Amino acid sequence: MKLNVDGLLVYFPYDYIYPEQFSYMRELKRTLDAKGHGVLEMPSGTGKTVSLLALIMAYQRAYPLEVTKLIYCSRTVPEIEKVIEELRKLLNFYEKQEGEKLPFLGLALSSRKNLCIHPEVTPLRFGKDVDGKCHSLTASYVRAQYQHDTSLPHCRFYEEFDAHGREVPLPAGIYNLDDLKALGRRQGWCPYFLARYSILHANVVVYSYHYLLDPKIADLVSKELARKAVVVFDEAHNIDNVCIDSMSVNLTRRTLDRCQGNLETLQKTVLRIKETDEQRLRDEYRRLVEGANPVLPDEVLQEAVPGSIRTAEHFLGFLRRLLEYVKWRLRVQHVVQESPPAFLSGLAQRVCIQRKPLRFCAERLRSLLHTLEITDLADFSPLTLLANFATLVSTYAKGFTIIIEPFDDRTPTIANPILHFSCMDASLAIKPVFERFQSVIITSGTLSPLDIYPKILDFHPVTMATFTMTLARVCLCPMIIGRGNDQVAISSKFETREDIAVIRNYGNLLLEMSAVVPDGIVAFFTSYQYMESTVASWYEQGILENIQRNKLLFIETQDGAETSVALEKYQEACENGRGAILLSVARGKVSEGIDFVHHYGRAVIMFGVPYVYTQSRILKARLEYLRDQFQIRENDFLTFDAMRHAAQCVGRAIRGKTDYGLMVFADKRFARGDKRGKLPRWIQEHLTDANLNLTVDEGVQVAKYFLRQMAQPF
Amino acid sequence: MDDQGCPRCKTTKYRNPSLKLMVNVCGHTLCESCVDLLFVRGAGNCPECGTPLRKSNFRVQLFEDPTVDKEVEIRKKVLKIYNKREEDFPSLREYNDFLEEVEEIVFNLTNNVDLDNTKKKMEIYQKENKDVIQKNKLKLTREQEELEE
Amino acid sequence: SIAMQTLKHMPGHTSREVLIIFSSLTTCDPSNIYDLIKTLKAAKIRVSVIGLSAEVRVCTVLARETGGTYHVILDESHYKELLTHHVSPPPASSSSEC
Ligand code: SF4
Ligand SMILES: [Zn+2]
Ligand SMILES: [Zn+2]
Repeated sequence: MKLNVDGLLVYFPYDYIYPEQFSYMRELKRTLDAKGHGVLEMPSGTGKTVSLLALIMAYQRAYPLEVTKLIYCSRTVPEIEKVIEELRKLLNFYEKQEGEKLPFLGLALSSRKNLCIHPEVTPLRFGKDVDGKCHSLTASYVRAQYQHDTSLPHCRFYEEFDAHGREVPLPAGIYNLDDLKALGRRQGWCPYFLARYSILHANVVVYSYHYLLDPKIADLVSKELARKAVVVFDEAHNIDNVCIDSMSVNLTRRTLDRCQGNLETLQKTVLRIKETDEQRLRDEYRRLVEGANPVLPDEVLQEAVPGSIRTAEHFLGFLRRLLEYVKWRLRVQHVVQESPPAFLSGLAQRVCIQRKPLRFCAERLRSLLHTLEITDLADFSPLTLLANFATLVSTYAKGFTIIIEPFDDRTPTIANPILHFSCMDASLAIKPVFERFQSVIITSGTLSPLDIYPKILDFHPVTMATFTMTLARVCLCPMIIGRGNDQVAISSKFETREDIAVIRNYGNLLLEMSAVVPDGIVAFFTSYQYMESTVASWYEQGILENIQRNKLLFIETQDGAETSVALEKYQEACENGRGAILLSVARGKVSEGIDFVHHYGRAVIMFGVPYVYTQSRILKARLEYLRDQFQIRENDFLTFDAMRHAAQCVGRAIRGKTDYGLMVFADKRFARGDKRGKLPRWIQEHLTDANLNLTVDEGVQVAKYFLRQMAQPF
Repeated sequence: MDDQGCPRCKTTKYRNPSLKLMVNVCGHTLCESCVDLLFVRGAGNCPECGTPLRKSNFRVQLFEDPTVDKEVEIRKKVLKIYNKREEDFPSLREYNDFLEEVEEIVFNLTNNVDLDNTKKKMEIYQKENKDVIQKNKLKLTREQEELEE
Repeated sequence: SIAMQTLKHMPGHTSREVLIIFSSLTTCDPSNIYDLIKTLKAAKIRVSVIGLSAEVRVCTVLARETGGTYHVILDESHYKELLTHHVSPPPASSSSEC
């Protein structure tokens, strides 16, 4: 299937493409031709990936100099595996068409924890542990000692890679993570480091955001080599939250105590080092005078001189001083306090800690800790976190804020206070991506309206188009139910949350919808506490028992183990005729991680508009700062945060292969024009005024009829 | 306030955290109910150590670490010296070399004999007090006032 | 299982067929039905479900794997058509033997 695109001719593996695919390809080619960053939305979970990859490959063939390589990022490794599968299929199709191999390379990066071949680190699954063990095995000290070949466990894979892969790079091919593990085992090399080196000469590289956003690890692999590369973020509508998380650092009392203990161990190790080997490790002082990774981005990062902290004892005392200041500032009992610049000024005044020497604290920590030949960085990781916070605060506070919480939420009195350093704007941390890369395409599904995104992230988009899925059959038939059998408002307002009548309306709607809907249904609440309250009310009444009789019921919990077990049983229930009703939370990690396909989550129920609690002070900074700068109304951003989240958690049923399914929102708020307008275009256009505010019974009847229509073949 | 208590009357913490540590030349934890002790007999002598104090050597502090108390006080005194701004020296190394010597002086004063430090500080006094100490001391108020607003 | 017990001893030449008029989408069974699907395929018993007001996934896989056809009632008139269509003998496939 060769498509004569306006720009050029583009190959395509599958037989047919919908008109939305034509529109997507033409808009994407327009953006690439303009060589300017832009954002676009595509409904389908799958199909957009193949269209995007094919268009990028064809554009690379036409103008190889224009684009050096493609950097395609996905939320999670399980998801990016499907992307690499799609890319492998596309490459096989293109190779068959051409008749021969071409110099094209495509690979996926992942954590050493996820992929590695060392038996010692295999049993351990904790990422910091894998990082520390690998650092110990690959340490420059361990490498030098391996040169001596003394009796000591040395990781042969990295040494063999240094010997061989450095000389010879991999010719070409596509390697999934699992297949790359096998390749590393066969060749006695690192599946991780081999891909890391191939990044220098790779046409396509795929990895999650935290491999491309956080300055600590993103920069090293996203160096200026890709000066003009097509960087693409997929389903990255929750990009602001992850970009903020890449900067926010949380300091707790327990973490601070662990830091103090680690610092004591550091002092003891320094004394032992002084008595054992002093001159050779002192040479570090000379190289320092000449002049865990830094959190400072490219331009913000500075390397002039370490500062007044030039020796191990001096640096240790500096950390003692700063840790004492943080300890006391956290121990203070008072209302939540915000102080971005005032915190730095007060630190400098109270404990005599100048911001410039504080700036290089984390970098000097890395160097000095390397000198100590520690067993691993896992033990001292809390200290490195505190050092990263210490350097960040002295680095900048223009678009940041230090929040102190002596008392935690959900606890009238708790002896574990927490100090947050949550960011307020993601533009600060995502600026390097936009500036360095010629064009970035934020391709997303279920995207709340694009107009806000340029305001939140400071960039000038080239194209702003919303693509609506078009099929010969109406795959999706969304509806909103606001009126119950009692013709009573069913809005899940904070003041209306306690309403037993509203809870009863929700329960009855779920009962009837489970009675009619086939096997497999997922209901998303607004919070764990609200979900528990509704479940308890239904349990006190007989509605819950009737729902249990009609279909099996499963519930989500904060604990990941129970969540995984419940979802595993839910899948088997969906396969069998019992069916299942999975209650979950919109913010739950399960909602974002899981993907619902044919005969999975057939009818997506949304109980109440997803709104975060109006007491969490972090969101207060994040929100009022957006009001002050970029001029976004607080209500506007709040409703946007609700609609984007709801679209994320309701857009799964249309994953791909044209699998029918209905999305019912049991809240009259969605019927409001603003919510509908902010809803994604593809869902909204299907939505109509006739079914906009169906009663519970009317919605049930129309759902039954729509399921009848979708049951029959094409 | 998280400390279990004063080494002798460690009662006074599980009493309540209103009281604050009292810094002394001994760098030595104390509480006000114990400051009444130290006044009432001895009048400026550490209970265990017996370190003499001129007038009670008492000032309010809220840092549980006695080493941090001594280090912070010594740094407060030292900052009065070597307060010249960085831009006064065009040399790249000299920006932080003098700060290195300053912190070395602080660590020296914390534990080792301060006689050499005092003699050196007299040497630096005779030169700095003329211009640099006065100028930076006067400019401190100006810069602090501008920074506060 | 009842149908399989009765049809197991039936002659090989005749075509064993089952038409499940499924009404309630739920299926509470003592044992997993996917295992029974294997025995049904081994016994070459055609099973063609006719669902009512539901596109049941387990019955979809049952029909397509066992060789039968799956349908859902659009209305009473279409129900008449479905059953009248099922009246006629089904074509013999490769697994079928005469
Ligand atoms: S050096 Fe390679 S093989 Fe050894 S632990 Fe690290 S990633 Fe695994
Ligand atoms: Zn006392
Ligand atoms: Zn004492």
